[PDB]
Amino acid sequence: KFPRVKNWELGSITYDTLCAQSQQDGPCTPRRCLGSLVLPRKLQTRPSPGPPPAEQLLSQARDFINQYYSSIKRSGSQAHEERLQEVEAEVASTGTYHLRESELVFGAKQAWRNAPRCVGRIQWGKLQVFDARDCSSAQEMFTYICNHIKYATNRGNLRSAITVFPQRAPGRGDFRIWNSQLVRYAGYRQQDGSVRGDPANVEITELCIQHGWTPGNGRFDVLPLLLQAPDEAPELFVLPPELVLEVPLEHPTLEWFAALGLRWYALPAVSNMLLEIGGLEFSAAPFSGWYMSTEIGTRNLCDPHRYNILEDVAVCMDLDTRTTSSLWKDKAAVEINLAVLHSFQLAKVTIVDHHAATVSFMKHLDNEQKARGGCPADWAWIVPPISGSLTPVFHQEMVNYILSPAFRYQPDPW
Amino acid sequence: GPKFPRVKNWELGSITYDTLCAQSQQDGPCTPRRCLGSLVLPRKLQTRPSPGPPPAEQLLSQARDFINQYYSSIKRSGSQAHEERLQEVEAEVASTGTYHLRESELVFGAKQAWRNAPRCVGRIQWGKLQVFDARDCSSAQEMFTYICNHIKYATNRGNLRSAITVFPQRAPGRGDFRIWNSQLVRYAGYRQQDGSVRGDPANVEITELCIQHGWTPGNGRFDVLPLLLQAPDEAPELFVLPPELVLEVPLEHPTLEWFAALGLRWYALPAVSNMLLEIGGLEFSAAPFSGWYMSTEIGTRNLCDPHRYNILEDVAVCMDLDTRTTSSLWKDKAAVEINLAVLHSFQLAKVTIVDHHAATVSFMKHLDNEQKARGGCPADWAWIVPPISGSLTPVFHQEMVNYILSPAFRYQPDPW
Ligand code: HEM
Ligand code: HEM
Ligand SMILES: C[C@H](O)[C@H](O)[C@H]1CNc2nc(N)[nH]c(=O)c2N1
Ligand SMILES: C[C@H](O)[C@H](O)[C@H]1CNc2nc(N)[nH]c(=O)c2N1
Ligand SMILES: [Zn+2]
Repeated sequence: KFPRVKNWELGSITYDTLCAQSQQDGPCTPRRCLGSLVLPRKLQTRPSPGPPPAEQLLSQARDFINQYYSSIKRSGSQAHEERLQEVEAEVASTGTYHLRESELVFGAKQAWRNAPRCVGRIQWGKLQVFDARDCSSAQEMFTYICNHIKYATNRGNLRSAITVFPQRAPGRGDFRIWNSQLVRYAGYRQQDGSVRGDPANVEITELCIQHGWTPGNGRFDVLPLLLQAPDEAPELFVLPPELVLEVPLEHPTLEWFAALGLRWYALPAVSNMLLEIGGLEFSAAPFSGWYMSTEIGTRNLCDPHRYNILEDVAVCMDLDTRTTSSLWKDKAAVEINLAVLHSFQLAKVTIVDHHAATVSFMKHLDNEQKARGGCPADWAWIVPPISGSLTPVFHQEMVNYILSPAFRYQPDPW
Repeated sequence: GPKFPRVKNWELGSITYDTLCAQSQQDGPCTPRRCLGSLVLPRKLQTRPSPGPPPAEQLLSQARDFINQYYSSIKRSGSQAHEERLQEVEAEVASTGTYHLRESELVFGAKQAWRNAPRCVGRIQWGKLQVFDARDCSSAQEMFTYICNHIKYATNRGNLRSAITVFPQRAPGRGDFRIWNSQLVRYAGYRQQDGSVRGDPANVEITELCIQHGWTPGNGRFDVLPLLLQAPDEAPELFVLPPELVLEVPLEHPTLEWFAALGLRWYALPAVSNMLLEIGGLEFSAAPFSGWYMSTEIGTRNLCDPHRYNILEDVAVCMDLDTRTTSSLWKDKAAVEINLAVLHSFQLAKVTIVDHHAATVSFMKHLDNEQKARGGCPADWAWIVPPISGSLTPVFHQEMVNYILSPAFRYQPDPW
C-alpha cells in the first residue's frame, strides 16, 4: 500500500505514506507508466461549462480549511468549527467561497511545497505573498507585477515571491498573464525559416506584435507583457528597463567568451500556471525565486530548439567538432555553465549551481520524511540536465503524486 | 484523438501515439494515484523463484501467446503449422506440466526479449544477436565451457559481437541452473579493517561468497573474480577464467599524460549473467547475454559513482581544480576527462565502444523504426538518458512510454 523507497548511494530505505493523501490522479496506470510526459491533458486545469458541483467543491474546501487549522494547531478550536461553517454557508448559497488572506498565504506556500518538479523546495517556508485579489483591470495587474519584480529582484539579492490575482468565477472569463514568464526574450522568425532570439517565444512574440508592439531586432530583446482582464482583449505593457536586471555573460579565464555578446535576466518568474487552493483557482498568480545555473547555461543556451550555442562555443574553444567521441559538446557545455555561475557571482545576482541545489533538496527530502511521511517528486525534473549521477538526487528513488494545494498547467488563453 | 498515449518530442515538435502498450499483459508498479517510474526494483519487473510449477492454465495462455507471436513473425498466423504447433504445446503441458521450445522459437524469443527491454539504449542492434543454445548442458563444468566459448566469440579480440547463451529452463522436480555472479567479468571488492573497500564496492558480497567457496583472494583494485556456477540441486562450483580470455583496456588520456599513471582500467565485455529470460512462460534462470559498452557506463557510473570506484576527487586533484567549492564545477570537469579517457583508450586498443551521443542518436533511429514496425517502443526514460550530459543528447527531449512486454529479461532473487 506504501512504496518502499531506496537511496542506492547510501543504502537507506524509507516508506512514503504521504502518497495516500493524494486524491487527484496522475497519468500512469499499472499497464503503462507515463511519468516522462511533460503535460498529459488530464492533470491540466482547463476551462469549464459552468460552476463546479458544490459537493466536490466543499470536500476540497473542508480538507483545505482542515489543513490550515492543523497548521496553526487550532485543529478543533471553535475558530475551526466556525470557519468550516462560513465556507459551507458561502458555497451553499453562491456555489463558491473566498479565502482569508492568512489562508491564502498558507495555501501558496503549501502549493510550492507540494510541487513535485521543484528542486528548490527547501526554501518553501520562505515566500513573500502579495494579495492582488482587489484587481479589476489589466492596468492594475501591470502595477502589481511591476511591484512584484522590484521586490523580488532587490538589486540582485533575490527574494521568493508570488502575486495572486482574482480567482476564477463561473460567471466570467479569467484574469490571465499571456507571457509564460514575466521576463522573456523575443523570438523573430526571420525569412529563411530561422529564428533570431529565443525560439521558445516565437508565438508570444508574434502576439505582442499583432497587438501593436513595435518589434526590435536583437537576440535578447525583452518582450512587453500581454495582460488580460476578464472577457477583454489583452493589453500591451512595456516593462521599465530599470526593473529588468540582466547579466552579461563572461568566462573567468576565456577572454573571448564576453565577445559572444551573451546575457540572461536575473529573475525567473513563471506566469502561466494555475494556483489551486481548496478548490478555488487562481489563473493569474506569477511566482518567482532565483535560478539554478543549469536552467540558463544548459537548457536555455544549449538546447537545440533554444539559443543552441554549443557549436559556436566549441569552435571558439577550437574543439574537434568532427566526431561525437571528442566530447566537444560536453566540454563546451561545462564552460558555458561555468560562465553563467561566474557572471552572476560577479554581478552579485543570486544563483545556485546544480550541486548545491540538489544537496539541499536531499536535506529537504529528509525534513519532509520526518514532517509528513514523504515528499512528492518527479525524478526526471529533479535530476539536472548535465552531470546527473554526479549529483545525489540521481541515486535517490522518488515517488510522484499530486497533492493539493497545487500549481497546475492550464490552457493558453488565446 | 486516438485512445492511446500521445508521445511528444520537444526538440522536434513531432508527435506519435503508442499503440503497442495495448499488448502489455503484465502490470507495472504505477497507479493513477502515484508514479513509481524511478524505482530500480519495484516488485513488478522482478521474477521471484517458483518452487512450484506454474499452474498449467497460466502456463498455457502464456505459451499460446508466445506461439502466436512466433507464427505472426514468420507470417504464418492462422496456418496449419500454426494450429499444429499450438496443439503440440497444449499436449506437452497437458501430460508433463511443461513444454519445450523449438530451436528457431528460442532464437526469436531471445531477440524479442532484448527488443522488449525498456532499459536498454542499444536496441537498434536487436536483430543481430548470436544465440548459443546450451539447453543440453548437464553440469557445472559444462556451463563453464559454454561460458568460455561465449566470451571468446563475443570478445573476438576487440571486435565485439552481441551474444547470449541459454542454459536449460526451470523444471518441475529439479533445482535451477544459476550463475551466481552478476556479470561474467567482475572486479573483486575486498572489505577493509577500516570498513572501507579495496576494488569494486558493488561486488563485496560475491567476492565474499567466492572466498567462502574456497577462492584465494588477491588484494588489488582490479582483481577479476572467479565464477560461482550452479547446476540443479548441486552446490555451486568455483571456476577461474583464464586471463587470456578476459580482455582488459588500461586507461590513458589523449592529452593528460599523468592519467595513465593512475593505473586505471576496465574490461572489454559487458555480460549480464544474473537475469532471467522468460519466453512463453518458460523460465531460463541462466542465460548470460553480452554486447559492447557505452562509455558512460564505465567512465561515469562505474568509475565515478560515490558507491563505486569513486575517483572524481582523485582526478580533480590531478587537474588542480578547486575541490572545496561546488560552483567550480570540478566534478563536471573531471567526469568529462574520465569519459574521454575511456573512449580514447578503447579506441587506441581497438576494442568496441560507443559514446553516449552516438548511442542515443542511434536509439532515436530505433524509436522511429519501431514506431513503424510495432507502433511504439517501451522505454525507461531514467535509464535511457545518460548519467552525464543528459539534455545534450536527443533522448532527453523525447517523451517515453514504459511497459512490460513478453518475451522478457526479468530480475530474479539471489540464489543464496
Ligand atoms: C528559491 C529558488 C528556487 C529554485 C532554485 C527553484 C528551482 C526550480 C527548478 C530548477 C525548476 C525547473 C524549471 C524548468 O526546468 O523549467 C523549478 C520548477 C518549479 N518551481 Fe521551483 N525553484 C525555486 C523557487 C520557486 C518558487 C518561489 C516557487 C513557487 C512559489 C516555485 C515553484 C516551482 C514549480 C511550480 C515548478 C514547476 C514548473 C513547471 O512545471 O514548468 N519554485 N524550480
Ligand atoms: C550491443 C550493445 C549494447 C549496448 C550499447 C547496450 C547498452 C545498454 C546500457 C547502457 C544499458 C544500461 C546498463 C546499466 O546502466 O547498468 C543496458 C541495459 C540492458 N541491456 Fe543493453 N546494450 C547492448 C546490448 C545488449 C544485448 C545484446 C542485450 C541482450 C540480448 C541487452 C539487454 C539489456 C538489458 C535487459 C538491460 C537491462 C539490465 C538491467 O536492468 O540491469 N543489451 N544496455
Ligand atoms: C521529455 C522530457 O520529460 C522533458 O525533456 C523533460 C525532462 N526533464 C526536465 N527537467 C526540468 N527541470 N525541466 C524540463 O523542462 C525537463 N523536460
Ligand atoms: C534511483 C534511480 O532509479 C537509479 O539511480 C537509476 C537511474 N537511472 C539509471 N540508468 C541507467 N542506465 N542505469 C542505472 O543503474 C540507473 N539507476
Ligand atoms: Zn509512472
